Amino acid sequence: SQIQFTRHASDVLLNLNRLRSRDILTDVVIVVSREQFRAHKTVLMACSGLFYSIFTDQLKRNLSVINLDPEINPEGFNILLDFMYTSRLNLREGNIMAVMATAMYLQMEHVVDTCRKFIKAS
Amino acid sequence: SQIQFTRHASDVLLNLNRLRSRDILTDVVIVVSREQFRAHKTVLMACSGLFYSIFTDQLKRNLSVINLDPEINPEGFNILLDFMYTSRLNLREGNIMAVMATAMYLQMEHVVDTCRKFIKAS
Ligand SMILES: O=C(Cn1ccc2c(=O)[nH]c(N3CCC(Cc4ccccc4)CC3)nc21)Nc1ccncc1Cl
Ligand SMILES: O=C(Cn1ccc2c(=O)[nH]c(N3CCC(Cc4ccccc4)CC3)nc21)Nc1ccncc1Cl
Repeated sequence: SQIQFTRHASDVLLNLNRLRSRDILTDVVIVVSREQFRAHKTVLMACSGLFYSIFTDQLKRNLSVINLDPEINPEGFNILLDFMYTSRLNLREGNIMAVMATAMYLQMEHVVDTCRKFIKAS
Repeated sequence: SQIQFTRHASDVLLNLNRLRSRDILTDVVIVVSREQFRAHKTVLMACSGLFYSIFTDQLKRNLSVINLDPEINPEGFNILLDFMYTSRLNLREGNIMAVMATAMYLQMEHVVDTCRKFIKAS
């Protein structure tokens, strides 16, 4: 009973990543050792179980700075952060493990599973 | 060189609409005559030329209340607001005009064009 716009969701995600590229309405900085990454809490909740659980919590929802455990690999987080904003996963042999272990910490179950299927295909 | 996750963008949009259904991280109320609608500015910028232009403007970006012209049809705005959050357009013969004229006011060019193709198919 309703017309489906099959590329609207990808169009929207492209525009959210535009806004993040320009720092418009970003509302948190993620400290990953020496790196910082600004983002929209909503987009992070929408992609990670770690961030969903942190920010649904009234006690932590209005945080503007999140410090990840300094054991997180910054490249792995950047590749996953970009995945969140583009729906594209840069998996190389060269960083599969770092990405997997970072996607587990971030409670990104489907991405972790894709990494398991990635291993097999090696 | 990158694995494409073909439903990630739709999954994300579903979660943003969950958050809107629960009022998590909503940051504006849209007054349309007697109706109010809470939403995420980012999602509205990502879908409407009116809201993009209002909120990219540093002078208006931190508005928490937008009052639309009381000539806007509230049903038409609700159908378009829901489209923004689901990628589904409820076009009926019964409200095509109201939706079209509301999508023009909101600078939603593709939706307006779909309404023109909708007319033809009548
Ligand atoms: O789904 C995401 C974000 N995302 C994406 C993948 C993924 C993942 O693999 N795991 C989780 N978890 C957090 C909540 C989970 C189940 C749950 C659902 C509802 C209430 C309690 C628990 C378990 C772990 N989140 C994930 N966000 C989201 C979820 C629900 N409603 C709105 C949004 Cl925005
Ligand atoms: O595209 C949307 C939101 N959206 C969705 C459809 C649609 C539409 O049909 N028209 C406009 N207009 C606003 C800006 C337009 C061109 C422009 C682009 C860049 C700079 C100046 C002008 C003309 C009218 N927006 C639209 N948002 C968005 C756009 C760009 N970057 C980030 C985001 Cl979030």
